[PDB]
Amino acid sequence: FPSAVTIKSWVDKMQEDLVTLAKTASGVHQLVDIYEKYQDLYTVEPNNARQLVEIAARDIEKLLSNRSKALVRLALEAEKVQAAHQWREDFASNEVVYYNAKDDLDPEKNDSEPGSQRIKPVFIDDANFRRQVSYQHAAVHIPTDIYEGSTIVLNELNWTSALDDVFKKNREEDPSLLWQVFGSATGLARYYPASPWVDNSRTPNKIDLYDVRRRPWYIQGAASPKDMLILVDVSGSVSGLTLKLIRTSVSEMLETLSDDDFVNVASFNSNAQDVSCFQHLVQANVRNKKVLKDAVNNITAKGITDYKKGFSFAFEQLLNYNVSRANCNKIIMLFTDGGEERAQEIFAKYNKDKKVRVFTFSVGQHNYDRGPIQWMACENKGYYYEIPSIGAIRINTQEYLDVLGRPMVLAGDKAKQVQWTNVYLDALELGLVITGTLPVFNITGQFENKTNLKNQLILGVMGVDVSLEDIKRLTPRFTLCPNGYYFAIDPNGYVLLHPNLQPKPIGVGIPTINLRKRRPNVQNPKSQEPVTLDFLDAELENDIKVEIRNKMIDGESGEKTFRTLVKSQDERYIDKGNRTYTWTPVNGTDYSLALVLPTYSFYYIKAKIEETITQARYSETLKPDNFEESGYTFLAPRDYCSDLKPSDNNTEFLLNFNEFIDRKTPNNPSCNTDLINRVLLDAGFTNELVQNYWSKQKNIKGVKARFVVTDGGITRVYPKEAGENWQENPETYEDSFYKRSLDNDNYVFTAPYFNKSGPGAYESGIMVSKAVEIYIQGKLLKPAVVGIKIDVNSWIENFTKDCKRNSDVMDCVILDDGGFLLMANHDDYTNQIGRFFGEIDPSLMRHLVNISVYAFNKSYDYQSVCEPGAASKQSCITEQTQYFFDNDSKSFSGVLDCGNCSRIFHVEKLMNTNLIFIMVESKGTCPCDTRLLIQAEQTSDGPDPCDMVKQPRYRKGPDVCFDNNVLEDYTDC
Amino acid sequence: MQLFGGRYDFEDTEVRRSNFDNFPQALISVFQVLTGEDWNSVMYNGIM
Ligand SMILES: *[C@@H]1O[C@H](CO)[C@@H](O[C@@H]2O[C@H](CO)[C@@H](O)[C@H](O[C@@H]3O[C@H](CO)[C@@H](O)[C@H](O)[C@H]3NC(C)=O)[C@H]2NC(C)=O)[C@H](O)[C@H]1NC(C)=O
Ligand SMILES: *[C@@H]1O[C@H](CO)[C@@H](O[C@@H]2O[C@H](CO)[C@@H](O[C@@H]3O[C@H](CO)[C@@H](O)[C@H](O)[C@@H]3O)[C@H](O)[C@H]2NC(C)=O)[C@H](O)[C@H]1NC(C)=O
Ligand SMILES: *[C@@H]1O[C@H](CO)[C@@H](O[C@@H]2O[C@H](CO)[C@@H](O[C@@H]3O[C@H](CO)[C@@H](O)[C@H](O)[C@@H]3O)[C@H](O)[C@H]2NC(C)=O)[C@H](O)[C@H]1NC(C)=O
Ligand SMILES: *[C@@H]1O[C@H](CO)[C@@H](O[C@@H]2O[C@H](CO)[C@@H](O)[C@H](O)[C@H]2NC(C)=O)[C@H](O)[C@H]1NC(C)=O
Ligand SMILES: *[C@@H]1O[C@H](CO)[C@@H](O[C@@H]2O[C@H](CO)[C@@H](O)[C@H](O)[C@H]2NC(C)=O)[C@H](O)[C@H]1NC(C)=O
Ligand SMILES: *[C@@H]1O[C@H](CO)[C@@H](O)[C@H](O)[C@H]1NC(C)=O
Ligand SMILES: *[C@@H]1O[C@H](CO)[C@@H](O)[C@H](O)[C@H]1NC(C)=O
Ligand SMILES: *[C@@H]1O[C@H](CO)[C@@H](O)[C@H](O)[C@H]1NC(C)=O
Ligand SMILES: [Ca+2]
Ligand SMILES: [Ca+2]
Repeated sequence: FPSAVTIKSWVDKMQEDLVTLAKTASGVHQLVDIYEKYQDLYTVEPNNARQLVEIAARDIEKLLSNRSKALVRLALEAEKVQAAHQWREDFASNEVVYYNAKDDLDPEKNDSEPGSQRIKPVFIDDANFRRQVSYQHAAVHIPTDIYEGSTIVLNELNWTSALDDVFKKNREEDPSLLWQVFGSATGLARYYPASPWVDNSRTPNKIDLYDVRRRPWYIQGAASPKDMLILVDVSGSVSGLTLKLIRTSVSEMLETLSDDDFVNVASFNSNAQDVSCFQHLVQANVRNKKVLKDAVNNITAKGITDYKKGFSFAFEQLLNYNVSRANCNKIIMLFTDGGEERAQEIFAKYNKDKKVRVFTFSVGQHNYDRGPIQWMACENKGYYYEIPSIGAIRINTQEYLDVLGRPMVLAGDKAKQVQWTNVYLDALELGLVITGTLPVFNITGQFENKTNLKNQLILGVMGVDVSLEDIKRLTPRFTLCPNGYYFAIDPNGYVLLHPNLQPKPIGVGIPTINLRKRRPNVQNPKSQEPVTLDFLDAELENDIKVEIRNKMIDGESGEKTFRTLVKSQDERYIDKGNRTYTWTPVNGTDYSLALVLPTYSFYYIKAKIEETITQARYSETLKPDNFEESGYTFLAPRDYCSDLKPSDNNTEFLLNFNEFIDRKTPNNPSCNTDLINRVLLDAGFTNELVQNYWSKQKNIKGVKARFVVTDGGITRVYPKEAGENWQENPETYEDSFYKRSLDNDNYVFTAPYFNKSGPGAYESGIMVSKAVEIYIQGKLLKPAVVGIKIDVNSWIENFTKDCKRNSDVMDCVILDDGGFLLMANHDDYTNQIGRFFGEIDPSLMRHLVNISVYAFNKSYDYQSVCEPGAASKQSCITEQTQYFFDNDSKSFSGVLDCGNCSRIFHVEKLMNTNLIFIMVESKGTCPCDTRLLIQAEQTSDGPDPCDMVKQPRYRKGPDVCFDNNVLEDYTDC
Repeated sequence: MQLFGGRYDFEDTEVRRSNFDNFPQALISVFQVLTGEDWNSVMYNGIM
């Protein structure tokens, strides 16, 4: 085994060889030279990240105040309009004309139900809606089990028809506005503009079971947040059909709950245990509810019924005050069949003043006495609900919000506050969106205070979407580098706006569906959960980020600079990036907005080119017939002008881009000058490289392909044969290697993938990249990332000439940080190239981490898909490992032993690059396995919830809670 | 009422109305099996 100085001297002649090959062939110092040679085609402006945040915080203020004004007027009209409605019952005499969504639009149908008359609308196709729509009226959604033509429903479509004039007045004023909808108390919803619903009832074989009342946006503006507590009666009498019904009501009751709502679930049979692991009221987020809905299911009925120990346990649960709580409506609901005891004594003290509200549910078909339960409900200002059937569950476990809304409708105007929802997928397929809601109240005869019998309910709730693609147009990231971004946050820790946030719903648990019990054609529910990713789950968690995260939940302003490690774009690397954060509150709302920058991004380039010939000359550089002397040029699909659209077929896009500058001068009076201009300047900078430097050295021996991925989207792979293999995203702010090249001050090597499809190994090769780094007036700039795809065959020859090709004495390999295998001596390893090195000899890799040579961090990706397990895709959690050098020390000697054998490995790290060289004795001499240490998205179901909630994350609830008005009717059950 | 009272605590959504829960009901059930009509259903439920 060679000495430590021989490995030292032999690494230094093959890290000097790779870097000279990459410093020379790519042209780092040449592209630095021509950014500095000009100085005057551009100027260098600063990103004032105090100022940028303040500017952004105000476009989201004004956007969400403009939405709010529209909401207020609609509400006023609805209140005024229905106070002048006459309650007619002759509807076959005077037809109600409306367009009904989810109905066949074929003219020849002509069903013509009594009372109603439909509309055939004309349906232009649209952008900002990715569906055909009509701007002349509002559609109407009736849920499926609700009959339309009922006097109760027919009378909504009469009075609600005056909203189409106010609907129209909102979009005339603001073209950008998205869905406008009124969700009725009656269960009928009207939205503008009209479009056909996505599931028709019976024209396909999937049938929608969508109810407006059920909806989260409808619920948050229906009522105030609430600490509920479900009691379940588990006595012996319940076992049977009735027990079956209860498990489906509680799961149903929960759907109703929200993050702001706290909830626990207890159960009694002569003792009250608590159904799961929790013991206090927990946040009823997606996860906690998933635990409770998984413990409600396993319940077995046995034993004597005791309503006294069931309501003692409930009240005690209600009084914890140590835990984090909603502290608003306090209510307890019991599911039971029949009661012989009213438990008068427990209610006298625990709730002598009736602070708590009791709702009693009688379920199943049975003969047990219901008088005592009704009495309990009446005594406590709750309500009573029967459920005999499965189809009766859905409208009675949502109906309690008519009771809880009462002291809000007695609060008057004070209760008309806009609230904005958690991001969620739109019913109509719009994408991620948030809705601002306002409740409409039933005011009839207010002038004189004549009735009030049913004047304590809301007419319904009114909402208006903001799409998250509308907010991302108020937070522009182009001046800032790929590293910089804006993050938005609730007072709940959830992230409103984040690079990491994705359309797929956030998943819980490992998905298990039983194929042996899905009959083929019945169509179960798909999903309704909100997409609540948290800030400490969108990014790698620190302790110096939980400080930042708490500090901008409680509405403060500030900046912070620290060293933290960024997870890479692809999930394979972790790079220590020195960042600065800066946050401020959006003053109209409860959102607070932040901005990450990396020091060195504090300055950007603005293009200062305006000459006729110079913008002209740089623009034919990106012509696809002129790639024989330029290099297969790419171009990023920014929204350059409003007219040319991002196309995802890039040769399509670059023609429509470059047609645009010929057919019209780049002045373009409805199009931003700087973004297009910077691109033009850039293409004259990645031209002078490809003309005056790369086309001189037309073939370097080991060099396969040469790229300049730059800022302005223009990536230039140098031979067109090589550009067929360029499998990157052509958007330069989505490339992984672009972003890892900017963090590092040394050449970076990217490992090719293992297996997969497409040619990514011998054909393209392993790639090196390096950020360009210029100084203008003593101000750092990193405009572009040069690079090289390496030839893996040639590199091997230099490497071969104490390691032979195929040696049995000892094997040596080169590994980039992250532990991936790039170059291998054996030839059974270099076939499996770009593979995680702990999968080809897991014994050595395990030891290396122990020596402190390597470090890692497992994280959770709450938005990913996986195949089900037997117990096409669902959402699930994956755990993800990344590996990264944590020790700066250059060399590491030692020996590892498996038991009865030693192997002496020597590790040396090449200077000036992330690569590491290790020499070790052949694996075959000691037959050892430990277990195969693998690095992949690995399906898992963590972290366990029962341990998170003992020390929950900081949170801030709603300031205004409406409950317990003294003059509430409290007489109807 | 001893052997079958309670005891029809099945978790099906169907009705077995000729059951032995009360005394009036048990009496009605006993009589139906004497008229012979559909007594096999009343026996199948007692085995399940
Ligand atoms: C493997 O090792 C070889 C030899 O060191 C290395 O070589 C290429 O080697 C030749 C041998 O002299 C170099 O001349 C050649 O470099 C160029 O010519 C002169 C030499 O001083 C200088 O201008 C630069 O070194 C460089 N510039 C040129 C010619 O444009 C050198 N480079 C190539 C690729 O031909 C291989 O690169 C090593 N294997 C790799 C690529 O890792
Ligand atoms: C709910 O539906 C009823 C029935 O369609 C609507 O009442 C109708 O309202 C219109 C305009 O308010 C009435 O038109 C007026 O007719 C009189 C003659 O009757 C004429 O002198 C006026 O110049 C005008 O043309 C219509 O007659 C009336 N129908 C009845 C039976 O009274 C009502 O408008 C709908 N509510 C909403 C909010 O849309
Ligand atoms: C808003 O509140 C008002 C009352 O404050 C509600 O109006 C009431 O609606 C009921 C519906 O059951 C009407 O009662 C019906 O009367 C007819 C006679 O026309 C009778 O045939 C029915 O059997 C039933 O008793 C009642 O007339 C009406 N009250 C008033 C004062 O107009 C209204 O329904 C609420 N708004 C919404 C959208 O529900
Ligand atoms: C958000 O609103 C606050 C006030 O509630 C603004 O703070 C003020 O800032 C101005 C100068 O910008 C000072 O003159 C005032 O004294 C500040 N307010 C108070 C009460 O001291 C803040 O600038 C606003 N920020 C944004 C982004 O809109
Ligand atoms: C992420 O990895 C880093 C390794 O660099 C961890 O940081 C070290 O954590 C240990 C305890 O696990 C401390 O003793 C060291 O002082 C830390 N070193 C540095 C440089 O921070 C970090 O804990 C990991 N994060 C997680 C969540 O495991
Ligand atoms: C807000 O409304 C005003 C007035 O219609 C308009 O000028 C402005 O552009 C709107 N802002 C946003 C972000 O929609
Ligand atoms: C982080 O900050 C220190 C001190 O300002 C600086 O020396 C270091 O270069 C920064 N980190 C990186 C990766 O540049
Ligand atoms: C290093 O390995 C030793 C022996 O296997 C072990 O006791 C120790 O915990 C390891 N160090 C770390 C950091 O895990
Ligand atoms: Ca009972
Ligand atoms: Ca018969």
